[PDB]
Amino acid sequence: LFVLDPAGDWYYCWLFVIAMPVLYNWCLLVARACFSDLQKGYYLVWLVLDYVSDVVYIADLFIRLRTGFLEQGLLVKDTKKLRDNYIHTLQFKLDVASIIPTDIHSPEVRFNRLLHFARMFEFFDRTETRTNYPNIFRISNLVLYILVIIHWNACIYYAISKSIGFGVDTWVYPNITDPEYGYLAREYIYCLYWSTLTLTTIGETPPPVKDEEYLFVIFDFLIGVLIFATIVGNVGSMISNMNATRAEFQAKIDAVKHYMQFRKVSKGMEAKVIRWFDYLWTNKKTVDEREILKNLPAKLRAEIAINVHLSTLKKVRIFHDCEAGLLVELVLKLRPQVFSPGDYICRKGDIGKEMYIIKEGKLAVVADDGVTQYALLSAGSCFGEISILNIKGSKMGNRRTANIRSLGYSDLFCLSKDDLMEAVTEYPDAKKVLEERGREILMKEGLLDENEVATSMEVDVQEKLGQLETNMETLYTRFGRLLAEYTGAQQKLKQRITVLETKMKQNNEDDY
Amino acid sequence: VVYLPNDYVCKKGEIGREMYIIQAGQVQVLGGPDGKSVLVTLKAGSVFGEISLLAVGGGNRRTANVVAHGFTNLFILDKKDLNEILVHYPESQKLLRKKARRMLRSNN
Repeated sequence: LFVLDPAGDWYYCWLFVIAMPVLYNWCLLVARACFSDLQKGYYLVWLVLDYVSDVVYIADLFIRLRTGFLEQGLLVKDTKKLRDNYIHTLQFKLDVASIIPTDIHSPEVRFNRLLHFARMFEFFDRTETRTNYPNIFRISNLVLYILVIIHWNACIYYAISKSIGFGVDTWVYPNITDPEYGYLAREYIYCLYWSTLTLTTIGETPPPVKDEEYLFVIFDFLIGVLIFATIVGNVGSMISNMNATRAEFQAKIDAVKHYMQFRKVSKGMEAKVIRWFDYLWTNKKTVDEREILKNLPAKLRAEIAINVHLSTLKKVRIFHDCEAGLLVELVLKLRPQVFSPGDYICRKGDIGKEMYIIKEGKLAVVADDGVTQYALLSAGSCFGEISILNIKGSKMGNRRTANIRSLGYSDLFCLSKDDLMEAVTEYPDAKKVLEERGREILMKEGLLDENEVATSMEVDVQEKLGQLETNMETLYTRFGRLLAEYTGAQQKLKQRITVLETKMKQNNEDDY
Repeated sequence: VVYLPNDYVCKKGEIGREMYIIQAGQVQVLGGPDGKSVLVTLKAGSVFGEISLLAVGGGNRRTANVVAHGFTNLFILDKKDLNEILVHYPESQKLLRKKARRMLRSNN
């Protein structure tokens, strides 16, 4: 058996197939009923198109019986479960009533096909989430709704004019018998013009003559007010959404610009900040990475972070033999960092508690004078790996031994000392290997052996007093426990020697 | 946390640090000579992996593969969260340590 998946692609392709007869029925049935020249003139065209629409209407009933639904996260493919889920709904009633046979060829008896319109609204709702361009479609979808209302109002005006009589007064459509006005191209196009002119409330419609005519124009003006206010609200809300990214970014610059003039920030630093915000907007780096992925689950976030950082993180010497579980923990700890050109990542003699990996950009190891450069660090290079390791003895003392400067804008990912400690709480053996590898590297440099007799103690006098209190309570339980094991043995010891003592003492009486 | 179909809730040999409560969906404990064969299917309301909370860092390793069957919504309590809770309840902390010792002694 075949069961369709609503999230599936083939279901959406069917949604287009059913929505076209529904849209055709909503547009052409009212026109054929009102404009008799349309019905009689193209009777053979409507005969074929009505049959094709009815075939799709019956097919949609069979499709609705074969669309699965998620129950406990699983798609239901049972024939009885799908049938019972659809039949008892209200949509089954509309769908059956839609396709009920007419037992005349007139378009009025086919007005039941106007029901089951929900397939058309679902297609528009489904297309908007699928399209790359969501605002272009939303305008196009909104314009189509205006056209259907304008076309429907055009047909009602012609129907009202027919009921009142053609040419009886100035408000109604002119005389059909007059060849100047009586042909299908003129009467639809003028009625389309009249409906647009009246609903949009821009131009001036011919004044009504009768009280019945006054009511219809009042109704159109009231309807056209609600349509126009809905148009402006929909388009105005779209424009707010497109501008929202720029509007909230311009507020950040304006807030920072106010601070620099308030605190008298020097013009050299002030222009540095302004140049930074232009880089963020031009290259579209305004949104923070951490805020983007915060909603994602930890499994999906780890899957993304593996594809970005795991290739470069496994190139690190200390993380050479790290377990696969630890490496996932480390790449989740990496934090993005962006540096302007000429920025110093770290300076000689500065405390270092982070390791940096270069995602993009070029960094240069430089002398005390910035221009002269010893070496170049490209994308994928890492530095500061030993700073995050808490080696017991280090001549470095977690202080940077090189000056690192960015030649241009560089994207760095930093693993801190604390983040490494948190990751290796659950991997104790790996922590030992990381420290041993760092110790070996520090031997090769010659900066390992230090603090053999140097130790730092920061325990409080009240906290050190606690261990003295703690040690006393532990000993008293032992004093009972050491004796209870021993005295029971000692109680056992006295009888077993005594019975050997007494029996051998009785032997001495037999001796003499 | 919502799991996609055929996602690995637990992988054999991975660190266990969480307790899962099945709010919706099913998970399957895959095992066998071939492997990847369903042994037991846990429906909603089931709680599994609770023993990993009492373990020390690196103490618990998952012993079987647990795979979500369809879209599974689980409620997860991390070991770090339980450890941060337990500092305010020394009596329950001592009771849980005693239960951990009993679990270690009785099984071995």
